[PDB]
Amino acid sequence: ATRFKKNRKKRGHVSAGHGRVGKHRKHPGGRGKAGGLHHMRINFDKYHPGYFGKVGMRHLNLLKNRTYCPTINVDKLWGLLPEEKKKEFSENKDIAPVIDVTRKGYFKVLGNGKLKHNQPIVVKARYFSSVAEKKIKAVGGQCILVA
Amino acid sequence: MKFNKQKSSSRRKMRKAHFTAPAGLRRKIMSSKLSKELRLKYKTRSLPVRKDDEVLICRGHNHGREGKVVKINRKRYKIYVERVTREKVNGESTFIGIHPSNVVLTKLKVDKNRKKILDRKA
Amino acid sequence: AVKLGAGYETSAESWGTGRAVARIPRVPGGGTHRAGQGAFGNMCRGGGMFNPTKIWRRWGRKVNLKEKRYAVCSSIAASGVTSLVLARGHRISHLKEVPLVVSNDIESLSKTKEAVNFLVSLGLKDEVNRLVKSKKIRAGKGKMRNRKYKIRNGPLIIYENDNGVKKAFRNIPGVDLCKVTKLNLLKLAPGGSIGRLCIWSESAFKKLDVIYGKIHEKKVTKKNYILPKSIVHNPDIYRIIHSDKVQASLLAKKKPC
RNA sequence: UGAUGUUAGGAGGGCAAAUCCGCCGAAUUUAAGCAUAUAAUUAAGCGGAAGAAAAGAAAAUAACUAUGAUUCCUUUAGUAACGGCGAGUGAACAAGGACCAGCUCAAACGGUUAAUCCUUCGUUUGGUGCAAACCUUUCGACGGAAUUGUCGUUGAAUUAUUCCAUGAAUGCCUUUAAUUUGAGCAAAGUGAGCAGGAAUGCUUCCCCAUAGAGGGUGAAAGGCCCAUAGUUCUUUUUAAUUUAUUCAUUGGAAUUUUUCAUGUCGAGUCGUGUUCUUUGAGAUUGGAGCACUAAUACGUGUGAUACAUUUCACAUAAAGCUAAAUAUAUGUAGGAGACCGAUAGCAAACAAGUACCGUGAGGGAAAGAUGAAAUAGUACUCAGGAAUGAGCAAUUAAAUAGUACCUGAAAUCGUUAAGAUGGAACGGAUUAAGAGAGAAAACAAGUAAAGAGGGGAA
RNA sequence: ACGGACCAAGGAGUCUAGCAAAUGUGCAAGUGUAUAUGAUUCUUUAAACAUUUUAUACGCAUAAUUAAUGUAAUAUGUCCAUUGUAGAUUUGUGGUGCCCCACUUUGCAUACAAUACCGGUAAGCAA
RNA sequence: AUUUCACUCAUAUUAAAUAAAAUAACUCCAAGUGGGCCAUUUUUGGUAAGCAGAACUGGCGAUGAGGGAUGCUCCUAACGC
RNA sequence: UUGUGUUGAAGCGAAAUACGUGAGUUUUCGUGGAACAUCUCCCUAGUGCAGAUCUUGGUGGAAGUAGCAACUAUUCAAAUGAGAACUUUGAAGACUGAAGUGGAGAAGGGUUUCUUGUCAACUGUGAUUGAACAAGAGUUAGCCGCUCCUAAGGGAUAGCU
RNA sequence: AGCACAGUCUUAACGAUGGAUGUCUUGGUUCCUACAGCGAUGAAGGCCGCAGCAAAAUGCGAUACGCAAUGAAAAUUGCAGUGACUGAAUCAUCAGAAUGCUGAAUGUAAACUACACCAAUUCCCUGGGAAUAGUGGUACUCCUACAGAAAA
Ligand SMILES: [Mg+2]
Ligand SMILES: [Mg+2]
Ligand SMILES: [Mg+2]
Ligand SMILES: [Mg+2]
Ligand SMILES: [Mg+2]
Ligand SMILES: [Mg+2]
Ligand SMILES: [Mg+2]
Ligand SMILES: [Mg+2]
Ligand SMILES: [Mg+2]
Ligand SMILES: [Mg+2]
Ligand SMILES: [Mg+2]
Ligand SMILES: [Mg+2]
Ligand SMILES: [Mg+2]
Ligand SMILES: [Mg+2]
Ligand SMILES: [Mg+2]
Ligand SMILES: [Mg+2]
Ligand SMILES: [Mg+2]
Ligand SMILES: [Mg+2]
Ligand SMILES: [Mg+2]
Ligand SMILES: [Mg+2]
Ligand SMILES: [Mg+2]
Ligand SMILES: [Mg+2]
Ligand SMILES: [Mg+2]
Ligand SMILES: [Mg+2]
Ligand SMILES: [Mg+2]
Ligand SMILES: [Mg+2]
Ligand SMILES: [Mg+2]
Ligand SMILES: [Mg+2]
Ligand SMILES: [Mg+2]
Ligand SMILES: [Mg+2]
Ligand SMILES: [Mg+2]
Ligand SMILES: [Mg+2]
Ligand SMILES: [Mg+2]
Ligand SMILES: [Mg+2]
Ligand SMILES: [Mg+2]
Ligand SMILES: [Mg+2]
Ligand SMILES: [Mg+2]
Ligand SMILES: [Mg+2]
Ligand SMILES: [Mg+2]
Ligand SMILES: [Mg+2]
Ligand SMILES: [Mg+2]
Ligand SMILES: [Mg+2]
Ligand SMILES: [Mg+2]
Ligand SMILES: [Mg+2]
Ligand SMILES: [Mg+2]
Ligand SMILES: [Mg+2]
Ligand SMILES: [Mg+2]
Ligand SMILES: [Mg+2]
Ligand SMILES: [Mg+2]
Ligand SMILES: [Mg+2]
Ligand SMILES: [Mg+2]
Ligand SMILES: [Mg+2]
Ligand SMILES: [Mg+2]
Ligand SMILES: [Mg+2]
Ligand SMILES: [Mg+2]
Ligand SMILES: [Mg+2]
Ligand SMILES: [Mg+2]
Ligand SMILES: [Mg+2]
Ligand SMILES: [Mg+2]
Ligand SMILES: [Mg+2]
Ligand SMILES: [Mg+2]
Ligand SMILES: [Mg+2]
Ligand SMILES: [Mg+2]
Repeated sequence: ATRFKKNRKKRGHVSAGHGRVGKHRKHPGGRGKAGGLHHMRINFDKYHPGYFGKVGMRHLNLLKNRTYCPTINVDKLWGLLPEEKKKEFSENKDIAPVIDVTRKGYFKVLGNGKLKHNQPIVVKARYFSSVAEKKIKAVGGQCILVA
Repeated sequence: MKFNKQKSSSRRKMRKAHFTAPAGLRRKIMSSKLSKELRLKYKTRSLPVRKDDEVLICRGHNHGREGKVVKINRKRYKIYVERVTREKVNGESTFIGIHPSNVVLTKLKVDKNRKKILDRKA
Repeated sequence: AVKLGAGYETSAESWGTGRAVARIPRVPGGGTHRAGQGAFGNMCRGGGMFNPTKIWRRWGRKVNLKEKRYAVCSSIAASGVTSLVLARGHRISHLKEVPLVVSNDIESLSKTKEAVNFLVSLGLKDEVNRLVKSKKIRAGKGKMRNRKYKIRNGPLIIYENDNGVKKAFRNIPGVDLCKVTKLNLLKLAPGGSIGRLCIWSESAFKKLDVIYGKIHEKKVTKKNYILPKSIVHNPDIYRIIHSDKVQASLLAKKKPC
């Protein structure tokens, strides 16, 4: 709103806040990203170090649908179940759940966290990591590969 | 209008339409009210004012006087009554313009045209 | 917005220095007293406006759905406190209860005179009087832009189905209508003020528990909507301060300088 | 075969452009200079159409459990890529929606008979018109075009079920619902009192509302006038619902059972080399000029890094037509706004692209308001050659509202009064002498008597 | 040293895109109902209301690192939540006036360090 | 080196004095500025200069009041009525 | 939200035993003749002028000042008229001096021509004058010209680009 | 009957000049919706005319500020005039009739109201009469048909 703008405070003063000696002229240092590498070098170097130069290989027609792959850690693996259904698997020791993470939008199971001791679980997925697969085998479960 | 969006309620438009109305629309705008007695004999409430009618002046400096209509001025939106007059600075006599909505007409002058209208209105 | 080139349709240019005049552009030619005048520049008569207005100024806003629902809910609650309705300017001194529910015969009244009689018998005579006397001709240029009058807001009748209420309660100065399943914050809080006087029909009053999920029903209840909670349990601070437990922990009053 | 023909019948030409289609083609500017780059496949120039135009029924994606003509919206994404790798530039597939539609020629096949087409002159039916005029509808003749190729089929037969078109007379056209045009009707005070030139104001006594939108009327009107809510009739066309009975041919089509035949598929084109442009396109994305110049479906083309020998997938180039979803600084009509209010808003609220300027291409203003009513615009007298002034005289509520007419600021000037005044004037501080104006704190509650009023209780 | 003979009206940090910091509001491992569609929405309303009758449109966030094929956060002895110094709050005794001290108990935020693990690179060994 | 445990080193006058010492420490987002000159004392080039170039403090710039008749920089002294 | 107004709004001129440190707010009298606020809390912007050789419009001192100087030169009497140095008549004194302010044409102008009337502005002093203003008139061809012929040249047709 | 020096500057009151301020608005501006070309059967633009008294703008075309027809329907008015007493005075609609010279402009030309060739042309009555130098046609390119000639 024009009501609360800073310029209304300087309405009686001469220079409108820009100074007697160094005026407000138009483009006194260039246009856009003009002077970098010559006289804007310090700003570029201390705020954006690796800006100049090129590195790596070209990929001419990418098609990102080929490598789409959302992930889930083993932390969040028992939390997908409702609490009441999470509850009965604790008492009963003869039955385990079978979880299909690809029905929830996850593709690769990844292995950060801690599973509950002696509480087996069976997991379906397209990809697994080594640590995740070991941690699932340790509490008495099994990993199944799908497509 | 009130509910139909196809006609206007703009002051500009229908205030321009009042002051440039064609001469065939100017007689419907120039309408007066019927007396109580004429409202039983005829089922209408108001009629456009014609020449040889008789009227009672109900509003203005000449309220209460009666008489006969002697002329209609469609350009100025005014009527003229038979003995309501004025003197100019010369001393010549003229008629005082009366607005038809300031008036109630107490005796009509019927003819072939009027009948086929009052019949429809009743 | 203004016309796109208003002020700049001329082949003017400046005379330069020398000639003992300022350096603005000027109209060329001769034979008319428009020739030789300053043409464009915001300080010149007939010149261009400073920052000509444009149609791509952002006219509207988008508001979070949850906040809109919160505001509507907190606005209905303010309709049930007697002191707030009084402080919005409604003349309800003679009313019995402020939530003010009415039987369902209201929904099928058919004549304006009957509606005025219903309002008068309920005790709202000096509320229908405030509205009639309140019509005035506005001050300012809004008269020349189709804004002739200015009236005050009256009661807001809320119904579930219309069997005459719509036509019956129109034409009364200041009275407005609304249906329970389509409620508008712009009517419930006119100008941003809180405490609108409302009149509920019985079915309108009962639908209000099915809409908000106390009783569930298909295609009527708001899907997965939870009614907001307060960060305070009981806002009566001075009843807490005067409790025996609190008073036993206070410390002797001290002296000023 | 060409010229010729005031032979008979017809077509093109110019204007207008906001949206659309084709060509031609800059520089200003940015890079803090500048030449590649950018500005820009833009401005100016030249051509061609419609209510939309253009595009369009795969020589397309993908690499999956696969999708399926074009267009446009949301996203992919400021991403893959291009770049004195600087400044800067920059698409495609999948996903969610709007809409939804498919077809023709060329090439195969038809020769006990071009089946095809056009001009001119005739005739034969039913409906609609007051009239003008129009619609529908078979059957002839003479002449010409065409085998240097019109028309039919969409490989051709056989077998069963079923569907479609065409001819007659005795009847049958009711009822209802929605879209459209133009008309008719449409409630309730012109009651007291005050003040006013005049109520639409104030006080008070009534009322209408499915109508308290807007305008008009001597001052602010739900009940004074037009209209407004509503409703009746009318024209347009389009959905249901209401009857078809009897008989009589001739030709078509879809699928099914078996029989035999694997035919055709767009060339100085595609492609390659080379030169210039253009693109995000990179040992070259599309286009163009020149030189060379293919194959025959097992062939040809695409699968984003240049080669050789191969596998796999997808498609079927070099001919054509086609609604809808999209756009619209133009023309014409309708509606509206937290927009401007006569130095503002379009240049133009007025005899405005006007008056006027330039040899010409062109340039281009200023300027709204008496009063309710002039159907009240200034009668009469005196002075003066006249303009004009004055009145014992005159319109109006008002003329210091008299047409250069609402209100009527400042700069600048006139008149009267009061002050000051030895080579500037005005100022700050502090008092004094004059002059104008003033009682709300700048004294007096209450008490007694009489006179006029206004209220509250019982 | 430059502008200013006088008076009236006009006359200059704004709008849009994109990013960040600060602050207010809502919900919270989620959050934002896109384009559309629906409705007994239709003077106002171009507003407001709704969401498809163990629930895969898209953006940002929830995971990093490498040119890249790719790989991907203590580890199953215990649902436990790495280690130390200072430190807010709490627990139990005593001192001087609920406060401050001397011990005792617990140990937020954060500062300084240590350790373990993930991606890339060296070194050693390598089917 | 580190980790534990036991013992013990002034403090109420504070391991020397003095202290309108916490008006402290740190993080974030931004403005203006980047032509200076002068005085006492030290000091370079120049015959010198109201000339040119440096050092430590205090000023003028950005600042008025009393005094030096007068004066941007000298002396006293810095500013609500 | 809740208020003022034909028993007089906004605006303007002069003011006040008035309030505030201040920007300002409030009130009296006069003029004026039709609309005007909200400070209860919010929204919004083309929102505050001493200057820019600033834009448009109006107005000063200079100032009754500079100036109204080429072309030899005027006088007496009368008429008209409200009013005659510069309208008309008569008498004088003079100039142009046939290479003429004498006659007739072209380019250019367009009614300035004629008769009558006549003075608001113009005719840089006056003006009864006038090319100014108003009403009405006036241009006659077989023989004067154009129209015809061709010139330096222009535009076209066939063809070509 | 008499008395104030003159000039310059300051204040008040009443005026002159000028057109600010307030109020007003048949105008602008933006958005939304709907429809959409015209021309040899002569367009857009240009010029010349038309009224009782008639300059501009507006409207019309030798029938010329308007004809006929259809819907309303008494006046139009500055004077003079015309009007039922309802095809008539006026308003609206607009389908019939009529529509000057030009202009792509198209017989040849163009600072010309200049000059060709071909058919004489139009009207009234039902074969007769009458009038008028008046009317129509003639660009270029192209397609279908036709006509004969000429070349092979
Ligand atoms: Mg400052
Ligand atoms: Mg400056
Ligand atoms: Mg000068
Ligand atoms: Mg303008
Ligand atoms: Mg105002
Ligand atoms: Mg042509
Ligand atoms: Mg053309
Ligand atoms: Mg440059
Ligand atoms: Mg530059
Ligand atoms: Mg340069
Ligand atoms: Mg162009
Ligand atoms: Mg067209
Ligand atoms: Mg098309
Ligand atoms: Mg096409
Ligand atoms: Mg897209
Ligand atoms: Mg390139
Ligand atoms: Mg580009
Ligand atoms: Mg799609
Ligand atoms: Mg064939
Ligand atoms: Mg009065
Ligand atoms: Mg009045
Ligand atoms: Mg009204
Ligand atoms: Mg009404
Ligand atoms: Mg092919
Ligand atoms: Mg390029
Ligand atoms: Mg691909
Ligand atoms: Mg094709
Ligand atoms: Mg408008
Ligand atoms: Mg203007
Ligand atoms: Mg007035
Ligand atoms: Mg002297
Ligand atoms: Mg200078
Ligand atoms: Mg000067
Ligand atoms: Mg934030
Ligand atoms: Mg992104
Ligand atoms: Mg590993
Ligand atoms: Mg081995
Ligand atoms: Mg500098
Ligand atoms: Mg000092
Ligand atoms: Mg001295
Ligand atoms: Mg005001
Ligand atoms: Mg401004
Ligand atoms: Mg101003
Ligand atoms: Mg000024
Ligand atoms: Mg001057
Ligand atoms: Mg002199
Ligand atoms: Mg003279
Ligand atoms: Mg001589
Ligand atoms: Mg001589
Ligand atoms: Mg001589
Ligand atoms: Mg003459
Ligand atoms: Mg004369
Ligand atoms: Mg003179
Ligand atoms: Mg003349
Ligand atoms: Mg002649
Ligand atoms: Mg001759
Ligand atoms: Mg020649
Ligand atoms: Mg004196
Ligand atoms: Mg008839
Ligand atoms: Mg008629
Ligand atoms: Mg013609
Ligand atoms: Mg010709
Ligand atoms: Mg000639």
